Amino acid sequence: EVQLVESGGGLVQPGGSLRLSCAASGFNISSYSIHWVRQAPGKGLEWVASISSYYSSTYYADSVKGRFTISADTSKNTAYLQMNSLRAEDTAVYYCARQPSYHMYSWWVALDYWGQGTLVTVSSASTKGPSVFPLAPSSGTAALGCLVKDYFPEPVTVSWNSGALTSGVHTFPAVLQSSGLYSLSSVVTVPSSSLGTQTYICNVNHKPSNTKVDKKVEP
Amino acid sequence: EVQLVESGGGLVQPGGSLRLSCAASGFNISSYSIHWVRQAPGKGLEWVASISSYYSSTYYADSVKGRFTISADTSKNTAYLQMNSLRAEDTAVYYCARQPSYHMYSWWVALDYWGQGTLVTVSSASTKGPSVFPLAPSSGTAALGCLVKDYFPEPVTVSWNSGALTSGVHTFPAVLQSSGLYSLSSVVTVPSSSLGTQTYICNVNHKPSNTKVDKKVEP
Amino acid sequence: SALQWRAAGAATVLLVIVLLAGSYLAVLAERGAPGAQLITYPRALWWSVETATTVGYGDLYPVTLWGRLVAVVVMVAGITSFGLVTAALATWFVGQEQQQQQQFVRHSEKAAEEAYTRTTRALHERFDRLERMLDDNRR
Amino acid sequence: SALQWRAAGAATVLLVIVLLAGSYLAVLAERGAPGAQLITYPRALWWSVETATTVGYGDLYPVTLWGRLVAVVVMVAGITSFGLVTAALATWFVGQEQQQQQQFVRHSEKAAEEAYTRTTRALHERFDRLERMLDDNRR
Amino acid sequence: SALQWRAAGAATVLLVIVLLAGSYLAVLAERGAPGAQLITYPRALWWSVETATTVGYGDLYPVTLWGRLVAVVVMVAGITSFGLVTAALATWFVGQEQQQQQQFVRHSEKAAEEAYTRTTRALHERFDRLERMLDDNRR
Amino acid sequence: SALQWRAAGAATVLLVIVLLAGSYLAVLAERGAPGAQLITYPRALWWSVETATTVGYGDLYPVTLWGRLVAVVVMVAGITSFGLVTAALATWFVGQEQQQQQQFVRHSEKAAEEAYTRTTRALHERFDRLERMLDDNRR
Amino acid sequence: DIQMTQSPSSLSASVGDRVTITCRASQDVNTAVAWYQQKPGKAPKLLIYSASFLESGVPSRFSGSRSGTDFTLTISSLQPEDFATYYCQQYYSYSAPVTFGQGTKVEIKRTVAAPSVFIFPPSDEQLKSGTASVVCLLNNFYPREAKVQWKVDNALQSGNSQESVTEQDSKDSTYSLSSTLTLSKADYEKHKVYACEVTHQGLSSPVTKSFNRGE
Amino acid sequence: DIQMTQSPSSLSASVGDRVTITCRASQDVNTAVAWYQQKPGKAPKLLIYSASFLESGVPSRFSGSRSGTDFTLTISSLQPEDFATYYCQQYYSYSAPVTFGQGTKVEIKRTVAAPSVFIFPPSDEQLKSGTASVVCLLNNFYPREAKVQWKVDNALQSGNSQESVTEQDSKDSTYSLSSTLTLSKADYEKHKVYACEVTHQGLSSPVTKSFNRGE
Repeated sequence: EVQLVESGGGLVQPGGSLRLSCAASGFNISSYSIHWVRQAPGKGLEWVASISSYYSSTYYADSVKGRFTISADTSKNTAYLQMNSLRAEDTAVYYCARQPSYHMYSWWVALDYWGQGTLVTVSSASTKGPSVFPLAPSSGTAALGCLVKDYFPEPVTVSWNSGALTSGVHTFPAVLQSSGLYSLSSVVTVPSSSLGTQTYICNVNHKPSNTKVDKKVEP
Repeated sequence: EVQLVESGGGLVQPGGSLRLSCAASGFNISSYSIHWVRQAPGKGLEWVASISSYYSSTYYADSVKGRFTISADTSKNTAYLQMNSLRAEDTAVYYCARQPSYHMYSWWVALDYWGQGTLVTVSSASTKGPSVFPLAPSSGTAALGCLVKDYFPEPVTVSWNSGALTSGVHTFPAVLQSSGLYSLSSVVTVPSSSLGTQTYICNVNHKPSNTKVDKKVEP
Repeated sequence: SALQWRAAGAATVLLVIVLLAGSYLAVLAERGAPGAQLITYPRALWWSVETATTVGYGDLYPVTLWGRLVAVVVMVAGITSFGLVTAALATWFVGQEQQQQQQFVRHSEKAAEEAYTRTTRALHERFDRLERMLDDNRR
Repeated sequence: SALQWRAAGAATVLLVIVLLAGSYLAVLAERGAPGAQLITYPRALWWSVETATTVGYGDLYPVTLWGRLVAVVVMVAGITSFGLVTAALATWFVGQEQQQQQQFVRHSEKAAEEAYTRTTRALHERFDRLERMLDDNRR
Repeated sequence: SALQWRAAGAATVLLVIVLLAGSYLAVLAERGAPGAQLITYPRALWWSVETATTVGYGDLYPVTLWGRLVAVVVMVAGITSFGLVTAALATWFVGQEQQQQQQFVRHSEKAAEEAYTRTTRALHERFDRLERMLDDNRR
Repeated sequence: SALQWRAAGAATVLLVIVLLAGSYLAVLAERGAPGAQLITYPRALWWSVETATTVGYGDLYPVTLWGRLVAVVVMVAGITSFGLVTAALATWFVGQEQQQQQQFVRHSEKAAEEAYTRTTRALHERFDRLERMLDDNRR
Repeated sequence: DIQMTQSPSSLSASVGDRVTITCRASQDVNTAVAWYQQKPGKAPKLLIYSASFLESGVPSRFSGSRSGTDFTLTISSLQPEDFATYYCQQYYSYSAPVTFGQGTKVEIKRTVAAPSVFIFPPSDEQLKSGTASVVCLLNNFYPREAKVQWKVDNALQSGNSQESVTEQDSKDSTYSLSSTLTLSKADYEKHKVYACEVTHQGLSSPVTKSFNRGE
Repeated sequence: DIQMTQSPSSLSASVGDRVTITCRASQDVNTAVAWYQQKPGKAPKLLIYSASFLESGVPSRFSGSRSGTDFTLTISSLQPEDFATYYCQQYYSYSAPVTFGQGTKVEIKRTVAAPSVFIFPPSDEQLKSGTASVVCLLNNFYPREAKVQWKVDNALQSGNSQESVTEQDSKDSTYSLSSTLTLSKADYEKHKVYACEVTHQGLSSPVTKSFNRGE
């Protein structure tokens, strides 16, 4: 039962080094070709380098030349995209996919199965647990929330009370600041009678900072 | 103004050697291919070997293998078909022609221009010179001629007088005798008033044996 | 089995047969010649030692006829053993130089051959590619 | 500075052990033999000089038994140091033959590398030609 | 007819001309010199023997002027024979080493010849393919 | 002349500087030693002749101190001259063997390279071929 | 080295509609173009491979076309779950076979909705550190066209507010914009009337929520 | 190694007719077949090259066809000078790559004729050597079917006469037979009445020429 497994993405100060590994699992990469396609963070789909381990060939994008090195070992079953002079734009969701090689007719399906991707974050910014602040409401329709606001790197989870307050919850997309850390607020609309009757907490877990935390919304 | 020129054919006892030369004259054999196509004597068209001097290639017919060697020199401008273990069946009319090579769309014409061919006679039989006899007429319509009778090998020419009598001239096809020599008669119908008024001679040249012979012809 | 010690330690033992046929046949034919101290064998042993290596001292030597022809055969082996010892220090010094030759040419050749190889694969990958453009596009 | 001076300057020092076991053992066993001047060590030093190189003058030499077996050992080292100074020099001049061999290979290689892979350059070249004759002429 | 035996067995016969000119010319110029036992030719024959191979015993030798210049010519021919008999045996065995080199080149050649051209075999083999793929899928 | 003569005829003239320093410095330091006949230079010239080639007769030699250190220098030059002549008979014989190496490799290589070449052309013919079973056929 | 131009960036339409996306190439690809539908979050999904035929598990409502150089993905009877971003890729070139285009993002067009403004004063403990952060919130609205401007004592603030919008909702299909007005405590106390200006496609009167610091 | 089968060996027809020759191949030639018309004596002439188009100087009355494997040369409005032998060759194979077929010889079919006889007595100087040779001549006739029998003093002669016919003429299209009766002078003088019997397709009475020796 086929599938792919990107691994190794992480956090690296600019001009550093990284090794991603596309662990394959349903075919022999022996007769297939592995692609590495990185989508930026919130931008469109981009191809980086690929390798047909059957012919003794490789291919890199014109976007990266003396820096990346896709290579593969067939004894084990994986491809590796090697990143060397990571620039601040190399941050993204790195996927890897297959396409049959030039063999029968299979090559005409092209990127048949992708993996889920690992995130590569290139930035001089260092790791930080998030500090959350309460967004108190005031006045049937109330709006209150949290604010996980100086945190890095991506990403963080914001749930209310372990899957409790599920509707009316709008956790926005993280937005990088000129500081070098990410910030994001989660708001939720609730009835005005629940402010004194029902309790509201936001559970926050930044995982890169091995830290999680919850906060109660006291008006 | 293009044209080809086979040369070298001759007389050779069986299992001997011969070198034909296809002198070219309108193109550079540099970028063309030269064929050697020998017709048997009175049998159909046969291809022997060919050479594309542009690619460094050669090709021989399955009819001849360790015996022929088509080769070419481009400094001078000729192809050479080399015959080595001449068997008694190798007797024929050796032509040579061209075909453009694989270059643009010229390769699609087939043999575009042939030469006139040289005659190769492989036989243990030796050269002989027969004698022409007068075929005297008798009685507006008269029929008289010559007879080139015991001669070897093919062929002989029979013209009347330095281009004098051109029409009414039927020089027949040589016919081998149980002797081992060829024989042939040339007859010509003329008016009956020219027997005493106009003179009739038959010019005969057997060039293989070196015999030149004119022969006056009276009633 | 060493064939270097069956060549060197085998002609150095045949060298001793010229050291034992020199203080033995030119010392016997030297027991009664006008000026013979090369008389005894145990004492005329210092004879074929200064002959081979052609040291040539002078405290032991013949003056007879058939004691001289059985002497020139001794100085011939001395040189025959020097070229042999030379042939066994150029057997193991060049067997090292042989480790060199095999490691070098086997490295450059297997390396180059496969460089040709890769070029070939360049082809395969290409032929197969064209094939795909072929038949699989018209049907 | 490789195993040349640890080969040459290591067997010429083992040569001195045949020059010091030659005016030392055959000079002690020569302090009371009928005709012994090879008695004193400082005077019997001109002994192991004419032995090695096999010069063999005669003003110094033994007549004993164990003063002769400790002498044939000296003229053996004389030739061993000759085959050694033979290996030291062949090391020098073949060290230059392996240097001209460095130039030879780099010129034979760099001419088999860049003007060769240049063929692959064209291999793809004519392939991109049909890839283009086909779908430049068909779709 | 052997430029080997007309080179070796021709310079060893020319060697005998340095053995017949050494007990002949420095033995005549030694018949009346202060200390001349190299006075007769049959006894002074043990002279050019210890000269060539530079054995140098001392029973026979000159003290004259033109008996010394006709002596340094003898020890020179001894060394001339050494290099000759040294390059006559490094000829045979290296003539068997260039034979093991023939098996070496013939095995590395016949393997770069048939297994290699085997590649052109298929070069046409994949060419004959699209030559078909085209007009086997078109016309 | 040829540097072979400015190498050989230049080290054989530097040899005479070891023959004119041996019957000159150890013959002077031999004019009053306990057993000195190596006193005169012209008579003691037969001294540095039996030293170098290591013939070693015995009619001329020292018993002094600084007449022995200026003697071990003469027998060292004798062997230096022998390896030199053995190096120049392998300079001209292996210069012929050099004519062999150059004539062989250049023939094998130029031939092999063009064998590769023929395998290239093999392709040109083939590509142009298919290039004509192509657009030509379609248009 | 082939290039690709998809079309268009994004689009609007209701369910049951007929959507067609073009792509145009910079050179000759024959039919090495492929279509992928990516649903925000997960990886791309394969739709059509020879620019002609579709993957072995795709809705029959996805069609591929070709004009030699121009390819066009088409969805007849657009369903309610075909809301994703679409990538047109090609695999003909000999760079490698990948090249995708600027993708098309198919969002759905429903009835106009209401989205409320709410403001939030800087948390107290957030002023216990060095900076204070005011924050406007638009809640559930549709068109994503919204212009929230700030005003400190009715004076316009510039370049200090960052905005981020939710992704269209699975039920409401309403976009929610969030503006964040940050200023060092010092400058936050240097004024007293923090307001949040909100203009919009469906706002008669530009809703202007606000507050005074410390009330 | 491709083979070729032309069709047929030869044929008959008058001028103005429509002649079609068909040559089938032993394998897939695509269209590398060519046609040549050879006029007895000189070399072949190129007619059609892609089995499709004709040489740059050929009568428009020559057409080429193809059925993948079967090719057929066709001459509409056969002229009076198209009397030659025809060779079908191919140039597709990689034994490379000429191959011709057993050719077709197009002779012309005219009205039956009668052999026009003449006889020739042995030359005098030919009897000055050892043998004498009588010789009949049929001159311009048509069906090459002719039976010339000899008679020495009205007695039939056997196996000593050799015959040879001209090739159909370029204008007359008439075949000319020749019969040669050889006999050693001795046996030539041993008789006195040499006659030449001629039968034929267009001869009411078998024309019988003959001469009277020495007179």
